[PDB]
Amino acid sequence: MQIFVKTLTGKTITLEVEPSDTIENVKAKIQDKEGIPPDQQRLIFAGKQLEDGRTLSDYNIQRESTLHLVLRLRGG
Amino acid sequence: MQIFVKTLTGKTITLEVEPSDTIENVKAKIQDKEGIPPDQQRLIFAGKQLEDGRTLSDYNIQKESTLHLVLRLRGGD
Amino acid sequence: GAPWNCDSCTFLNHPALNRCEQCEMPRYT
Ligand SMILES: [Zn+2]
Repeated sequence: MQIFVKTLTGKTITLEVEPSDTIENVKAKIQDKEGIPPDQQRLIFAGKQLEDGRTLSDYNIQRESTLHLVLRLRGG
Repeated sequence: MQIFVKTLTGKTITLEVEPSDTIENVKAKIQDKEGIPPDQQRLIFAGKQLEDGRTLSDYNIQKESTLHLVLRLRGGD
Repeated sequence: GAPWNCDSCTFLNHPALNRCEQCEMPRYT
């Protein structure tokens, strides 16, 4: 399915995903498109920060959903 | 473990805490470092107020996480 | 008042905060 990822600068990234994809898998797909390391990414959906380890299905993220990408400093 | 607290002034302080330190101990460290009595502290992380009787791990607070200090109340238990 | 969603990133913020915890945008404009 397709989902959309919006940056804070108003660009939309289109991603091809499956419900069983982990949040880490999604961050890797964003890295492919944007060059941003997963460790510098926060994804927000429906008010919640998406946790590494969980899947899209864990957050009831369906086809055509928009996630929001917020950058972070890499944690040490 | 280092965590950050955004203080009332807008400065940020670093705390050295146990990975599952109690919220009460964290407030005690904030009192010592910043001077705010624990009763007057309200700590926010991930949109949630941190409760006494819980630990950092209850909130998935990890190294270099940032907590936000706000005046209690008017929440405010 | 009520927990509030940030206009930019949707993060559901605590009512005691005036700026978004994630992206630092003010609550209102
Ligand atoms: Zn935001």
